[PDB]
Amino acid sequence: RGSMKELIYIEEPSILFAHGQKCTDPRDGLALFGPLNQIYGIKSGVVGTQKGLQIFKSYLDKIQKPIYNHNNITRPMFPGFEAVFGCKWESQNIVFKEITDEEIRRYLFNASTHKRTYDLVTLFNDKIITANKNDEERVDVWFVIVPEEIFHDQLKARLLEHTIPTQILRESTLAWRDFKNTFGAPIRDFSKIEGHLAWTISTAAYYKAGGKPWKLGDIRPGVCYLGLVYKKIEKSKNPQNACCAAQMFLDNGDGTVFKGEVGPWYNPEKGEYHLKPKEAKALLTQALESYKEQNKSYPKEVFIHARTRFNDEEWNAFNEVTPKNTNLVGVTITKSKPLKLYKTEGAFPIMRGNAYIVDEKKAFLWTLGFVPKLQSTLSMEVPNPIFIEINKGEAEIQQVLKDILALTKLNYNACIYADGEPVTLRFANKIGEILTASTEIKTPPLAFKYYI
Amino acid sequence: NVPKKPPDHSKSNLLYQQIFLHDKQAIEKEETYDSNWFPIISFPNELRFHRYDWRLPKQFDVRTLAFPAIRYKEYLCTFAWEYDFIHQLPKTETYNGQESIRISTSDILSGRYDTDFIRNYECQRLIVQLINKAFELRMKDKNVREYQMSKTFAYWIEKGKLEKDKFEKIKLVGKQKNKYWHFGISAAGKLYPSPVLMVSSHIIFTMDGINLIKSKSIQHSSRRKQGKNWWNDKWREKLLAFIRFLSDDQNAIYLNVGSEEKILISNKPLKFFGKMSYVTPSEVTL
DNA sequence: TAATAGATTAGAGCCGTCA
RNA sequence: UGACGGCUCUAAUCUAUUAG
Ligand SMILES: [Mg+2]
Repeated sequence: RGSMKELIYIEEPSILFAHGQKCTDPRDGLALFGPLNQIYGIKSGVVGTQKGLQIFKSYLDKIQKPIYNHNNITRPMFPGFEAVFGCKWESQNIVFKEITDEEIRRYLFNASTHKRTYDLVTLFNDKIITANKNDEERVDVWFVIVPEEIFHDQLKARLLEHTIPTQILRESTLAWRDFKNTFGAPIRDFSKIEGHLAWTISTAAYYKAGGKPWKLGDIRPGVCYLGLVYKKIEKSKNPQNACCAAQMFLDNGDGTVFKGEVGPWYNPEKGEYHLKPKEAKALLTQALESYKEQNKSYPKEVFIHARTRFNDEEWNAFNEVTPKNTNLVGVTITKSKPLKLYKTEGAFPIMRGNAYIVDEKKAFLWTLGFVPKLQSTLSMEVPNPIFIEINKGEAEIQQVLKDILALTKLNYNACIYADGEPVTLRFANKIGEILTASTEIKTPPLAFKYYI
Repeated sequence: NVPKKPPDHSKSNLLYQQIFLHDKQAIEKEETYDSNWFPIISFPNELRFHRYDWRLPKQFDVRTLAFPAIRYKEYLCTFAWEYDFIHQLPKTETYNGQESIRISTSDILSGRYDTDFIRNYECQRLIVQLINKAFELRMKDKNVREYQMSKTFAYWIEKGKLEKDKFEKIKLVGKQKNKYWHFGISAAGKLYPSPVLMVSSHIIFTMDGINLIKSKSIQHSSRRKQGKNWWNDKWREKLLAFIRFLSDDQNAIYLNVGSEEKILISNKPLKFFGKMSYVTPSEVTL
């Protein structure tokens, strides 16, 4: 035991649902509790083929009825969107919109994809814009259905300019029955995922319709979490092109995203992954003011989260804008470095939440592992811990991992138990992906209902 | 009858925590974990830079050296003696030992040592390079076949050489459908958290166990096939058995770098244990 | 100006749907 | 483009380093 080393344990964070009560499992407690922000009715709109709408409505009237899972212990039941979320979602109320089949034959005829993708998106974007441009009956969220792959940033970026929430739906995910390979098996093989497939789309659709399924129930005041990620795009033929991103959450309401600038850095071939001091400090002042106005309170601590190490001069620019006691911590997470642990006795992998502290700055966090309540491990293989190291700034190490576990529960796209990485970075990946379709696209909305 | 009562969902919290959460939590008893980290129990007492001038050609391939050596500002990074490079290139006999600069391993590892012509971080990198390179020069003598991955150089055991195991019937080689699957490890070592050596687990596929499969799409696709049902014990044993097989002695692994001096890599992985953990033995089939 | 590497990164396919 | 993760396969780049 003398040479034995200790893994500290972080208590599982929890989230509070409607009526003020608090629970740990997001989807399990939600049915018993209800969404944090109830939404009265949801009506959507669909663009695509006639068979798409028939497939779309065939899915909608299916998910309202209770749907179970093959392994109900691993994936709990979904009694229905009307009961779980306390809302009402019909099919005949849904706004129906059509695209002529010959239009698909009109522009899919060209086998070239580089010219087709940008222009085929224009047909998708323009008709939706003409729909909710003067109609009194405004549609909450538009469900785009795609027949075949034969696109995300290309479509979302223009739609982003008009503050319209949309959710893309590949035809396979709703018609995997008929969709079969040469062996007759489904392309996506949705035999077991059924019961959980409805869970993630319903949470997504409810979120896009203005609802907030849950929020962190164990958050101290005065702190804010900011995620910065680096993305390089090949759309620009010029080698000097590498974008960045920045996210805010406010930890109590809808998130906030500010690009600051597209930022054509040096980028000798594709990028360097380092904010220049001019842009870095400019975004931070433009970042804190969002928290200052949202909570009408002076911020105290900001946890800048990234996947890369910060240099020295960028922190000096960072540190020269925060007033008084505002201290910045550089919590850079990395997934590459492996320290795969094995349970000596027994067959299950290391349970999640355990951490290995190598010093006062760096630590190994098992955001993925074995969770007892679900009686299963979310990591199919032996879990890979994420290296968490405090790149800059002085802060308690143990406090950092405590909130990272909490931050991994705030993923509204899917209703998973926890994310492998904190959502302050996972959402940032979806942030920079969308906005890089066109360089001149600006005036970006803060809401996270769209953008994903 | 007539269920008229305030809801008080906080009561439902108690039922939720005692009906479907019966003895299902994270704080029950102690546990011990076997890591993927293999400590380096002994380092060679000396790290030397050699001053081979006009004795090795500038166009010579240093990777062809009998012992792991690295060129560095017309100096040779190796633990081996200055006279262990006779067969690879002659004319090296005109070299005096006192010309070479000798650097102790203890300070170069603890970070104490630092000079003008070399720094700690680059010194740590060179040691990382040397022990990483020493594996290639050792796997030839250990009777295993290699395989180049995207970055690493994985090694596996040829089919039928052993009795499909090393100890306790731990299957290290086998076949699925008409293809053969073979457990393989990787090499990696670094010194910052502690002097230790990393290994990684990959399964290498061959059409019969000898004639490899060049189509990387088949190799990757088959890789996910075999691991989809592997247990945690399966990954633990197939790695422990593989390392134990590669070790030539029950003590540790001898990484020959010098004529007689070498590097000792403990076959027992660095050990971890936690104070409180899970309890669940439930399993039926899949 | 490309080689050798280590360290540190980002995309881009493919696969699995968890005891 | 319901997600997640865990894999291989590429791809920069930044550090000593020798030849330009
Ligand atoms: Mg989504």
